[PDB]
Amino acid sequence: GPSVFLFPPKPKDTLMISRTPEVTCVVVDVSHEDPEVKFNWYVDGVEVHNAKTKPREEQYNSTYRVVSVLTVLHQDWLNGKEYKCKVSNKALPAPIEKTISKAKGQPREPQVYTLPPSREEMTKNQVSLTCLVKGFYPSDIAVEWASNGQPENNYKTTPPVLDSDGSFFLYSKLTVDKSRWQQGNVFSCSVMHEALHNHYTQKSLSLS
Amino acid sequence: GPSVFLFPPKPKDTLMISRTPEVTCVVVDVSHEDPEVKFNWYVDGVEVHNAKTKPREEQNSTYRVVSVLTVLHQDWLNGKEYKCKVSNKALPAPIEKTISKAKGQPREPQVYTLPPSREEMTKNQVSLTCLVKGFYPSDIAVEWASNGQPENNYKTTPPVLDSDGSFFLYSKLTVDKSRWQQGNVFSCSVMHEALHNHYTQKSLSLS
Amino acid sequence: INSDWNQYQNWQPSTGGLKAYDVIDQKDIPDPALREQIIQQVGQYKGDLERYNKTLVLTGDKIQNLKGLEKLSKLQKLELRQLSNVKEITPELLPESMKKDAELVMVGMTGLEKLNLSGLNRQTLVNSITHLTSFDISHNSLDLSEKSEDRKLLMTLMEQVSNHQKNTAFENQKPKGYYPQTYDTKEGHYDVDNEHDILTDFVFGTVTKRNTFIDEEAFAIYKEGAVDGRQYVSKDYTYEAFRKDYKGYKVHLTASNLGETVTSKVTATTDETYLVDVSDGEKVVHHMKLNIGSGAIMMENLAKGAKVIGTSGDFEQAKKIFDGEKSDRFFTWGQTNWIAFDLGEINLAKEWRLFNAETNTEIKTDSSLNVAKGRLQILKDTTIDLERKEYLSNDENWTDVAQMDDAKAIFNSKLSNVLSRYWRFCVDGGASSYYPQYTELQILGQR
Amino acid sequence: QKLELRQLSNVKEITPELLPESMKKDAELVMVGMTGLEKLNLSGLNRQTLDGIDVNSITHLTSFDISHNSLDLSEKSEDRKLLMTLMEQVSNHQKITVKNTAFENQKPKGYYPQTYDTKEGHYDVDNAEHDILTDFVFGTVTKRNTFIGDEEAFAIYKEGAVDGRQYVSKDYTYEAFRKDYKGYKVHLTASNLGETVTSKVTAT
Ligand SMILES: [Ca+2]
Repeated sequence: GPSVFLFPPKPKDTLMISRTPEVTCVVVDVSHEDPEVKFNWYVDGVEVHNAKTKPREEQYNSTYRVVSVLTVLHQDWLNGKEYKCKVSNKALPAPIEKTISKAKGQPREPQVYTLPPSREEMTKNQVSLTCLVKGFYPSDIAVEWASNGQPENNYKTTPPVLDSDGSFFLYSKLTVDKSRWQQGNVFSCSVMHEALHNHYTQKSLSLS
Repeated sequence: GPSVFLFPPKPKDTLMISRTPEVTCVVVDVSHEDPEVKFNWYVDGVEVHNAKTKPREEQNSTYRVVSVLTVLHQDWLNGKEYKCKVSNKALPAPIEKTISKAKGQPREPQVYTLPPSREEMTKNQVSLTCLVKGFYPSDIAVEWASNGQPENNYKTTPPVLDSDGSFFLYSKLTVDKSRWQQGNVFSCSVMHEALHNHYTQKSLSLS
Repeated sequence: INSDWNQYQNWQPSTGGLKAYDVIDQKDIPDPALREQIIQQVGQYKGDLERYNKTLVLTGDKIQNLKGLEKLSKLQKLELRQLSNVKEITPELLPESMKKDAELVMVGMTGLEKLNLSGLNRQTLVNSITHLTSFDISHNSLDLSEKSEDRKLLMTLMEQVSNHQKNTAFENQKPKGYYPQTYDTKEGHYDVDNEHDILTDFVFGTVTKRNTFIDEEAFAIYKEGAVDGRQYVSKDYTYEAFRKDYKGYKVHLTASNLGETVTSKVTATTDETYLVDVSDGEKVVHHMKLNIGSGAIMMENLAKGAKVIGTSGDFEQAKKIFDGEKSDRFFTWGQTNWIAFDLGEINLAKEWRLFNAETNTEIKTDSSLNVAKGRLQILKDTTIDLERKEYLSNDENWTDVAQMDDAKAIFNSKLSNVLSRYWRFCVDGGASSYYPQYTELQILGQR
Repeated sequence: QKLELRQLSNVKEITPELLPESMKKDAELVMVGMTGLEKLNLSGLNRQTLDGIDVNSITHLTSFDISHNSLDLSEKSEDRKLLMTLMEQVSNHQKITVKNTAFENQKPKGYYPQTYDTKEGHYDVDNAEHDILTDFVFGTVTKRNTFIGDEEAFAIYKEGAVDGRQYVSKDYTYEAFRKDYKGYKVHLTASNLGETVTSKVTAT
């Protein structure tokens, strides 16, 4: 029978004014025989009709997937309102109801520290610019890098890790050619979190 | 019905001669009514009889049953498959779960210790950082030390897949700023199959 | 319930009493005085009687008869204290538990004239029973031999009876057999006669509840025993029944070379001394020394607690070859390794012993992890004052004193009376591609 | 109580988890014409013999495990000769390893010998006690009638091996194997036709 999965918005989208956050609802293993899938969306038990259902997508022979995407208001999400997705189908005994809301708990402001390469790494053609973000709660966060106003894109960020004080921390690691580091270019580590002013801070990192 | 989880050995145990690595097999949600749980263990599809089943544990009216197979360091590191097979009356067919070490050219970790940020030095506790990058497979172990004694107030990130196919992580030891400024030496120990004797140490002191 | 109530007693309950029901009446216990006391001790309900399984203390001169006492089928102990008006004890009056070794105390039974304890398998047993006229303690499990206390108590029971008349049954005893608590031999000796059995020679025999020691021939003499020409043992009682079978008794033998074996046999070919620890199966019941011929002087493990001074592998792990145990191993990531060590003083080394990988008493270790080939060595410079790694690593400074060529679980060979402070043991190869392990190394000799 | 596998040509695997519990308590097991069988695992079923198993028909064998049974694989045993066929079958397809020819950790059961040799014993007039059971009526046999007289003979039996691979279980004590001769009685009729029941005789 059909299953339902309800995914929350990307944390950057909830926190940034330039972006529009979305709750997404996926129905998998839909039969070819009874294909009509009706979605109903609720925000604190209040029906909303502004959702946008994408058409079916054959996964394998005679089995489809159906996604519905509800745009959310930044404030509603951040105030921890419940988003309920209700799915109906002929091959269901009763409709399926899945709910998600934002992680509750006293927010704690992230502390952002940029760390330069190790002397030992400077023997290599590419060096590692590091950004430490610690002491934040909840674990919803987004980290990006930049340089001269342009996005730097060759980076990887660790998942949040629970620290011993109940808060979270992570590391992001931008990799750059040593040449660019030594020439004295400035790099920026952008952190986005609900407990920051305007959900945003930037720390810089250049050669001393 | 009953579920099965098969956990690999702790990477330090596979890599250190002082330690004995173990594959562990856990059966959860066993009913009071049909409680008999038989385990069968296989190493490259070859049955082994040296496993050790611990008795049931009420985790209501539902038990948990753990079976622990000791492994040989070489077998694990040569990437042999460990299969755990579970039988029960409340199972339609037996459950078979397998784990092995990730196959692939091993790559030696590069260990770099990073001192606190200038900005963190305004605080009563500061973060000593250890970056380990470019290692494969992702089985690794990181510890801290100072003056021969273990430092224990640290957390390490899970391995993260880098863009070049290797792994990296960060370990973050937290110390009182006083101890950092007084010029004590700290060590970041890394244990991995691609290191000589599966071991290196990088130092970190005030500069 | 029943398993909980078993612990908790410190469904209706198997034992003790009924679950917190008709009351005990004269149809159960006629005597009002006895009824009172039993109620106070066991409970007030009929169903308590069959279940009560602890002690009952009956006291006072008010009790006339003991009828109803048989209903306490599970009673573990009965004390009859100052029951001066109680005149008869028959086996139908006592509870079933008396046939399965429930305890029976009686003091001050001045009114008792008939004491029948027949057919209750009593294994043991009089000055207060001054009004006795008859008794029957036949078909029990008593030891009435000459030097038994139970015979002396019987003699009093007969003297009591003889005061009133010429009624004195004490025959048909089937006394139970027990293992003797201690054996005498603390130092056995054999000649060099080229097989002896340590169990038959030194750790043998059966005793009664009164510690009367009995072979078949001694049991025969015991059966012929009699009080006033009246044989007290049951005629139909076989030795096979009485004797203990010594089943699962093992003999642990530690030689002069400190080598251990498990056998009751020793073929006396050469001069030797063994330490003998005899085990019933759960515990050691006897220790002794056993000298074959003139004997041999007990060696010591001179390597025990030896200081590691160098090794090709982990230094801390190497220290586990010189503890007392086989609960951990030393190996390296390879088929070869060495450990150099310091006994602290020069002593006479006569043999050595290596406990291989499979001797591990913590992880069941396959013999494929055993050391196949190695060499034990001593340092060449007899008196060099070590102030090191490069030196001990270099093969030129070491003279072999022993070779190992067999992947034996335990390897022992002799040394040419080696006097050396510093030693090294090299592992030359394993029994398979798996890196070889070993658990303990002994250097055996006189201090 | 009995399983016969007859001409099961498409059966490729026999594992102990497939066979019934009764196999561990001496249920009979016959198999003939098992031409498709590639894996024969009978480990941990206390099998006392390899009777029933037509080893000559198992021509597609690649692995077998008859370890942790109660087999007697001594030199002059039938079961060793059946094992040798099982190994020859394996060797036809693939190199003989320990990983595909397990036959170790046997704890063969002990039985009373059917016949004792001494038909006419003799003692000197040495004024010593002798024991008729120890001297003349002693020893234990396997299911294949391999005689072990004493502890020392059991030691030699444990050291036995096929291709330098010891087949007996190391943790298997003599005390377990041997028969205890419990409740054995010795009836002695003298020249005077007087009868006694004892294993002892003092040669006066
Ligand atoms: Ca040891």
